[PDB]
Amino acid sequence: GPLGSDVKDHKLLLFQEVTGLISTWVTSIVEEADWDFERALKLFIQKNADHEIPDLAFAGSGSSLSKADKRSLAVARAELVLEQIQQKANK
Repeated sequence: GPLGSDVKDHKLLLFQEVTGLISTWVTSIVEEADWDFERALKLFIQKNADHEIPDLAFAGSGSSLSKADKRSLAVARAELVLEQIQQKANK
């Protein structure tokens, strides 16, 4: 459809905003999770624990947080959103 690419852009940015990952890993994880926001967050957390997310996958804004602290913040944000998704389902 003529709107499909704008929807895909949005789903990528949804995940990118939560995780703070560069677009390269946003594409990789979102596509592997078949474009599902919740599954992509879970997949990011699993890949992170398995040492499959390089330091350079974490976006920056100047050189500021270390790569280790960017990683911890990204995981924490993804885990909080997953909790919010579960809490919204329960209501």
